[PDB]
Amino acid sequence: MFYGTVSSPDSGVYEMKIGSIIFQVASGDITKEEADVIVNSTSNSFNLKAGVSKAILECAGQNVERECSQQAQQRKNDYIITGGGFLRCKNIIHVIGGNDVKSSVSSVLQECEKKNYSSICLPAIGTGNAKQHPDKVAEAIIDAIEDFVQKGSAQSVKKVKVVIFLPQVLDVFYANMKKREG
Ligand SMILES: Cc1cc(Nc2ccc(O)cc2)n2ncnc2n1
Ligand SMILES: [Cl-]
Ligand SMILES: [Cl-]
Repeated sequence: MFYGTVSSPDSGVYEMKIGSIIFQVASGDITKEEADVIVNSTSNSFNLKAGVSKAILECAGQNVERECSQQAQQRKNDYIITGGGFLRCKNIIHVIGGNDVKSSVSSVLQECEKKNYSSICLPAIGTGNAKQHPDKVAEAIIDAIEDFVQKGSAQSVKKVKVVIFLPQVLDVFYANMKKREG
């Protein structure tokens, strides 16, 4: 009803259509990517500096770190939106790695529509310090995008890319795409 065909547009990159959205996966360093939004997978205090969160906060810079701690003390947040700092993006959305991954991705998609953004890049949310299982994380990410498409909510959002630290986790995402393809 929604899924296109899995193919490889460049070496190590795999893509398929989900409704109107191009969904892509690749292994690499997320801090070198360009997108309207980059997603950080962090702790409930928004000040973790381990694994992918270390790279994102170090590259983004101290003003973004400052933004995070200030919003954390203002209220209880399920996620926080900051500037991009020295990353190549318009905003960073910082989600909690231990939270429900489908819910976190659904929130990212809705916030990107609110800003009329077209591109998103995210890590394998929850597979770092939170130690959620890669198979469940892949299923949750793709389920969130399917639901967003099914509800007719995709308007500005055109491209969602997962850039993944470990090649072994990329294999799990590829297998999930092949399970779903038309
Ligand atoms: C050991 C390790 C390293 C690393 N990131 C990285 C650092 C330096 C490079 O040159 C390449 C990748 N990450 N990210 C998440 N967990 C990690 N664990
Ligand atoms: Cl995590
Ligand atoms: Cl990752």
